[PDB]
Amino acid sequence: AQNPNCNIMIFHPTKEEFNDFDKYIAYMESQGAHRAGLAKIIPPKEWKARETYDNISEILIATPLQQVASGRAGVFTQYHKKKKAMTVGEYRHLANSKKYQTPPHQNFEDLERKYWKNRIYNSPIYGADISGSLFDENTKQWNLGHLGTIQDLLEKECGVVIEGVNTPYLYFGMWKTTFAWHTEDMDLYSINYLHLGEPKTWYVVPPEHGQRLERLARELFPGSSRGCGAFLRHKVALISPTVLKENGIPFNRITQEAGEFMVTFPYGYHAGFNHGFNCAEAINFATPRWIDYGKMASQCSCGEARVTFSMDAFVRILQPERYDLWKRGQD
Ligand SMILES: O=C(O)CNC(=O)C(=O)O
Ligand SMILES: [Mg+2]
Ligand code: NI
Ligand SMILES: [Zn+2]
Repeated sequence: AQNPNCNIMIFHPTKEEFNDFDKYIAYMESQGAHRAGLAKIIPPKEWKARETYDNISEILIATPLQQVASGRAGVFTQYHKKKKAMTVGEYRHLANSKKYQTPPHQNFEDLERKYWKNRIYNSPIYGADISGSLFDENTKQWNLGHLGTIQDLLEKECGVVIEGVNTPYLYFGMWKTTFAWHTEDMDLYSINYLHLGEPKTWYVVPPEHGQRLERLARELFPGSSRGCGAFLRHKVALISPTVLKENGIPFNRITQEAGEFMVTFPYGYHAGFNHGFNCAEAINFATPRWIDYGKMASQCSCGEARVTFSMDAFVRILQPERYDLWKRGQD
């Protein structure tokens, strides 16, 4: 068995290997990358996502979100308070202000220590889930707006034609912006490209150990767990590496820098934080190996998780018994 300790693997494809996306994901899995739940892909030196980032300031962040925390430093929830619209140029100036900017630090480990000590005492503002793309249309390799769609994969594997579309999303971050513990909708893959700016630190639990994280979460968030049998779908709960280690939960960590891709694998729980002003692009995708995970994915039916149009069909075809209850949650 490849990668039996479930370590995060880092890949350096050549320009020739970067042509065929599906083939390279299958290669990484042949080497055991999915056992970690997360992999890093450094593009070949010949590749670029676009020519420059000099002209992005007029993108609108229609609904910036202030991430307000409750709890203790290592075990907290966050809620998202909606703020007034602002452009990317306005948000960058905000991120760089004395109130929000990254503090002085020695290295990524010192910054990580400062994040976990102090996150709860601040409320950073995140531009999230903004439909769009920063890949140039002429970038042919690993262009996250030109991937094969999940609806087409389900049709190729299972023969059933379904409605829905699959497009990328942009994220604009600042120091302390936080992504809560979660798996993807329908336990899909994700791919994330850090276009510019400061790094993103990730934490991940191997898929084979995901139920250990769920059991700890039910212990640490006992009201939330009574409210919903899949409350991590709400994307609000944070648990620090120190708390995970104290409770014996297997996990790994890695820092993504500008110009790098990360892939999350089906049922790989992940969480993390931004180091300073940055912009990322991400999208979900599927492979044949995903289908069995889609069929088994938990679902929130309490009403909180509320998701895209295209998840309807995935539930309807892969999880017909759950469909009626899940759809009541959506309506
Ligand atoms: O970058 C972020 O805020 C969150 N992204 C992801 O969870 C992802 O790519 O799966
Ligand atoms: Mg612009
Ligand atoms: Ni994710
Ligand atoms: Zn719920």
